[PDB]
Amino acid sequence: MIAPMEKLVLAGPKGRAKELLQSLQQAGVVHLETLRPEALSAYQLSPEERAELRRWEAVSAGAEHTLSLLGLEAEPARPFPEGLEAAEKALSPIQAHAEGLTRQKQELEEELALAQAYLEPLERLAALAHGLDKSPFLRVIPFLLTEKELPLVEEALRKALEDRYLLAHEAYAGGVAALVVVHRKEVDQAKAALSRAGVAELRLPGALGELPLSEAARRLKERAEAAPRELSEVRQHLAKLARESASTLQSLWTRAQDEVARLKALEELASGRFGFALLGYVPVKAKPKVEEALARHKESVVYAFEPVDEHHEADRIPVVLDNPPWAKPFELLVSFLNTPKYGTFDPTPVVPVFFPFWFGMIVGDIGYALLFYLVGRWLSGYVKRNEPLVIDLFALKLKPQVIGKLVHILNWMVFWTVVWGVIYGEFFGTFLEHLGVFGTPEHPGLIPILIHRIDTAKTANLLILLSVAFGVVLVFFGLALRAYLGLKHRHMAHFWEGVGYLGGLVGVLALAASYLGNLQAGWLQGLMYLGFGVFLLAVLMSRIWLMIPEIFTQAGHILSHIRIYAVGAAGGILAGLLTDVGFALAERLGLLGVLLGLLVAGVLHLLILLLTTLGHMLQPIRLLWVEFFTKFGFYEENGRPYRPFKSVR
Amino acid sequence: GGLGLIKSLAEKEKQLLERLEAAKKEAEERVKRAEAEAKALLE
Repeated sequence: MIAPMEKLVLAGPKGRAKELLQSLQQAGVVHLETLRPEALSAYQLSPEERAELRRWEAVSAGAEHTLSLLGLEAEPARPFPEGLEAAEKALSPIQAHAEGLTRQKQELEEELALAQAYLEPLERLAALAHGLDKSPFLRVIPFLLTEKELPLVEEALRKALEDRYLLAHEAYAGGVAALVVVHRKEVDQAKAALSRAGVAELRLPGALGELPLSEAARRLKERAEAAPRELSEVRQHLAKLARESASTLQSLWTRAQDEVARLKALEELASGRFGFALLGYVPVKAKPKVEEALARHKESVVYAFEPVDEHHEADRIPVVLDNPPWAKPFELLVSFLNTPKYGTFDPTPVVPVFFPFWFGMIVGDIGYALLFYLVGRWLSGYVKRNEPLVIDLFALKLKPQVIGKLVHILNWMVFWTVVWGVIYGEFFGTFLEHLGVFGTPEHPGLIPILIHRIDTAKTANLLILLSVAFGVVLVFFGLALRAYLGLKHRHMAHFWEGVGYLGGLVGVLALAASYLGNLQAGWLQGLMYLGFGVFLLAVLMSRIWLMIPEIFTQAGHILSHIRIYAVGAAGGILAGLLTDVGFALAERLGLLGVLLGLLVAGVLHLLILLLTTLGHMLQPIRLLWVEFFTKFGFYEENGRPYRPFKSVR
Repeated sequence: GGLGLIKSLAEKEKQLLERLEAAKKEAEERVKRAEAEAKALLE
């Protein structure tokens, strides 16, 4: 249900307002409100307070960056209550050590990569260059190049001197080390011509392509020998530093998040010229703890605890769910929808009443309900492990309270699922083929089942009538709720619209059942006449040209409930056909490969379940959200959210 | 209620501003009287 969401107004001096801001941040049960306009100041606190807030925000940002560099995740925990400068001095040692480690390990890894990129080929080039390394008559253009286009480079070598220009590829032929040595200027022209034919002198980065090749090879060999143990020790030091400092970093980050939230909340105040006043919204069910915190203040200051505004424009007033403990898990599904109009009825209990019953009538496979209960047992074991439900495949880490609400909703739906599967007479699909635990007139093995589920000529008319009747009762409840909301909000347009929708729906249903159904339209002639007259009368009471299209849309929304019976019968017929074909090709074809054929049939049925049962469960909820929400509106400004101070801890 | 509290804090600001301006005016008057008495003493 919609909560009261009582409004609270507080006032006093400035330092007491800062202490009460710390209190109402610790007692974060009231969403904020500006209320700046009438005879108030802006409460721009201080540029010194702004600088301290910038220091705390920089501390929190550096803590998040250091947690990211540490690889750990930022978890809210118990705060570290200390000064800002002391927390900065504590963090900056750890942040400096982490920055030095993250620079050094990345540099060692990049140095190992660049050393292994040209380790053996530069060694072979320095082995082949044993006569003119820095001899003052010849340069050295070495090219770790491609395959035997050495004649194409020998064309440029013959363009250079032929009795000079030692130019060959020695070994390590992945990059064939075509070193060339002729002269200074003639070798410059020869290297230009070889690059025109396709060649490149090995100009590597750092010092390996910036020093003499013997010293470059010695330094690269030293780096390749040292970088593995250095990277291992740096990873060990980083892991030990994370395991020894992440707790203090997370406590400091939680305290910094709390202080920065208090700093951001101090900006949204409204001063009174060495006085301060503010407005907020807290629940009337939470009024006791809020009043205890107000008495816990230094003054028990003046808290005008009025209620919210009435159904005429309660839009800045926040919204919150008022459901039972059994109805508490339906709030998670209603969280897919927006917040209410603060006077709009939350149908989330009727959602847990109807979508569980519709999902039970849809899902009537005992094997599927057994798989649901087994998955509930597995999720209950994971919730006994008490971790956040983290599916990196789904990339979703979820709260275990959400998992518990899902398990409770799964149990409350599986009750009706097993109930309607017994009503369908379906055990793991169709086990009545072999052992007739239900009773049919064709194959009586035990007592009868309510639904035949293979025979439908007696079942089609009754299933269609029940699926029509459930949607008609839901449409009547939605129109009555719309008229009641128009009456309670004094919105006579909405009340007359709901009344005309109900009258036109009654007249249209009477006319359809009279003309298209059976005979004897005498009791329904005046019914259809009065329904059309009431629809035209409330249309004149509206005069907004809300035409027959809206009535036909409501009629189609009521008629859409037969798709649930269609989908349930389709899933039952598909599971029965799969199990029957599997049992036929397993036992009726052989009676000895029954285990392998039953395994193949169960695998195909599980694949069909994973393909279709999610949509079968969703389309009842989809039709419920399409019908019950829109019949009550549920798209009117979405109200306001209950957004108090967090104090996440 | 709270709007009355806001207007009460504003009217308290107005009364304190009136009190501070009157204190400044009476202080200027007392300083002028002290200057006249010192001029009489010097004469």
